[PDB]
Amino acid sequence: AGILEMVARGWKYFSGNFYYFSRTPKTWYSAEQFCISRKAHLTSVSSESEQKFLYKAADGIPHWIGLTKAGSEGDWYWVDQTSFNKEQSRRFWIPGEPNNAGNNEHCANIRVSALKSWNDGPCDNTFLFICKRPYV
Amino acid sequence: AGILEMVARGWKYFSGNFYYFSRTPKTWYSAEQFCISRKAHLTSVSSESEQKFLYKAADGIPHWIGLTKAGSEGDWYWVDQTSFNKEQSRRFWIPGEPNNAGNNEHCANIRVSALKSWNDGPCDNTFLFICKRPYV
Amino acid sequence: AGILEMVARGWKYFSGNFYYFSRTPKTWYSAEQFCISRKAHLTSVSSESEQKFLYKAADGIPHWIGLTKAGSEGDWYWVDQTSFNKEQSRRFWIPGEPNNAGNNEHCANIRVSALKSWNDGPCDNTFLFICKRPYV
Ligand SMILES: OC[C@H]1O[C@@H](O)[C@H](O)[C@@H](O)[C@@H]1O
Ligand SMILES: OC[C@H]1O[C@@H](O)[C@H](O)[C@@H](O)[C@@H]1O
Ligand SMILES: OC[C@H]1O[C@@H](O)[C@H](O)[C@@H](O)[C@@H]1O
Ligand SMILES: [Ca+2]
Ligand SMILES: [Ca+2]
Ligand SMILES: [Ca+2]
Repeated sequence: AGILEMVARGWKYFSGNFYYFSRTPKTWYSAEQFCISRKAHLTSVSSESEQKFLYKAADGIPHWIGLTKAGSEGDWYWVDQTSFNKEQSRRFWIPGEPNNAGNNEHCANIRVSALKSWNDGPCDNTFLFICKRPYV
Repeated sequence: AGILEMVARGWKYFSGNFYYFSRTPKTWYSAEQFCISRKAHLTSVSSESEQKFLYKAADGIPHWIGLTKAGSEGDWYWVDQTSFNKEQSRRFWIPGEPNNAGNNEHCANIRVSALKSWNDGPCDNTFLFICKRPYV
Repeated sequence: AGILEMVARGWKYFSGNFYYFSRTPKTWYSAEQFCISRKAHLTSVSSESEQKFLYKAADGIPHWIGLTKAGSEGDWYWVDQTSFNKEQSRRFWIPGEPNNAGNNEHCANIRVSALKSWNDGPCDNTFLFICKRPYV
């Protein structure tokens, strides 16, 4: 269905995508499994515009997003398979991040309500999360 | 008011009805009293289409619906007074349900995010709940 | 942006204003600081119509509104700077209120889901809150 139908089912809408901001917290993988069941994936962030929408909408509560490493010693990528713009990302990480604390932080969340808000954390940490699916 | 006004007050909309998914948990009766104050009743489920909308929207959190027995030794009915389709219902109960545990389970909730998701429980159990009112 | 865009970002809409009903509780000042960051202020209540919308939408959970005293021994005013109609207000206070308990209740909240629902409380009490911003 369309914008009205999705918005009237609880989805947010912004720049050609719908977003589901979860009620309850999950691990990164359990979140992604839930998003898949809603025909979605944990959100990518493919513009500063989208970053601004998302950090504002997350209300200062940490939220898992769809950035994860390709294995525990791998490079970051978006689980929805859109291209990961490394250089753009420096504008979105909290100062000092990603810092791979304990060598065990392989997923990312929007930690605070700021443009510089991404932190890497243990994927088994439980947070609210953001699903994204395209407006088609 | 209309769809936009109801959606912009927090109501969901689907197939000619509005739905209010509660913030906080109540007993079955306290939920129904709240729904009445919002010109609604605890939701009926009168199609597989509606069941699908509701279990999806309930996000895997148990939610009271408007099915209750006519007294503690009575037959199931919908509190909004729409006809209860016994045979259709077998498609919506969790396997084993209704099981009338302790002979004291006289109200029903959508317990999980599946098509087979209804469980009978004690009406004094406190859960989130779903109000329904027609789009007129 | 317009009604659809605001509603699709979580804002409620009623009689020419948008409203943000918070996820988490804050002190009165921390709430107001958050509302300002969302181009809003803690809500004023400038009609019985608006009072009805707000108490209904607050779902029986106490919510901070934008009424505060001009200093701890001052008169009530709306932080968004709309005129405070003293005489109208008597229709909206809970019976007995405002009672300035402990001589330390200098902010107001909608405490219950009724037309007579405002209570003065300590501004350092933590409640959910309501931001308002005009539809322009
Ligand atoms: O909460 C303590 C935090 O320290 C930060 O600087 C790290 O980057 C986080 O991953 C860690 O959670
Ligand atoms: O949580 C224990 C549960 O056992 C189930 O099989 C019953 O049908 C429920 O009513 C009960 O709550
Ligand atoms: O909860 C106890 C309450 O007593 C009321 O009558 C006061 O007006 C409140 O400000 C106070 O919180
Ligand atoms: Ca980190
Ligand atoms: Ca049962
Ligand atoms: Ca008081």
